Amino acid sequence: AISLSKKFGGLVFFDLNLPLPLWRSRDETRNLIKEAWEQANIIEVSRQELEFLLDEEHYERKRNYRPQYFAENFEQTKQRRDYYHYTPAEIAPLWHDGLKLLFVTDGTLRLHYYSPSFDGVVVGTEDVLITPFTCDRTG
Amino acid sequence: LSAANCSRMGPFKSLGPLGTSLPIENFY
Amino acid sequence: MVKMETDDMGLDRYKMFLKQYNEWVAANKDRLEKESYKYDQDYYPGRRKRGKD
Repeated sequence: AISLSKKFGGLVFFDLNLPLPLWRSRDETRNLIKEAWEQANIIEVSRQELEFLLDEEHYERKRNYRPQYFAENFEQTKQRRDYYHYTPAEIAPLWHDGLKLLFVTDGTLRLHYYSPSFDGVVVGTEDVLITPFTCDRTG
Repeated sequence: LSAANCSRMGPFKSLGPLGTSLPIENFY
Repeated sequence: MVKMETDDMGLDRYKMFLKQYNEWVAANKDRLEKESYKYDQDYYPGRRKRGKD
């Protein structure tokens, strides 16, 4: 099916959505999903999925760095949640020539986008507490 | 006092031991 | 007493110490940097210079 679509002008979107068996190793998964990734033009991955693929522990250590004596920016003076933007070099282990766009999502809170020539983040929000008795995040 | 309280505002942009003194004959 | 002349001074004892120290540095320069990193996270004045420093 992928091949037939490309013949007729199609563009392929791989929304990963990893299943339970595939969360065991980074190595077993990278191999199983490889052919699909390289035949894909637009890809969506979650924040937890992207880190799983590359250096998950390294990212975890980073978010728990609290500076010892003085803060380096006024931002670190304020104790707020982390919203790291992954630099383009970090994602280079996973780029290929036919990738037009890559989206990494952190809930509805942040959406990061990566393109062959540009990068960035779109700010968002979430208010599940406005309706406390009818809230489900399922879809 | 900690980091939450103090911050670095500005990013912006021959020497050694000469010796030890010798005691003195003329103390006065 | 000041002799402006030179070459007659023998700090033999100091010189021997100087050679002695030179060996010491060689042996533990590396150990000493690794130890700093482990016990001291960020440089503040008064702590071992490391790296680009």
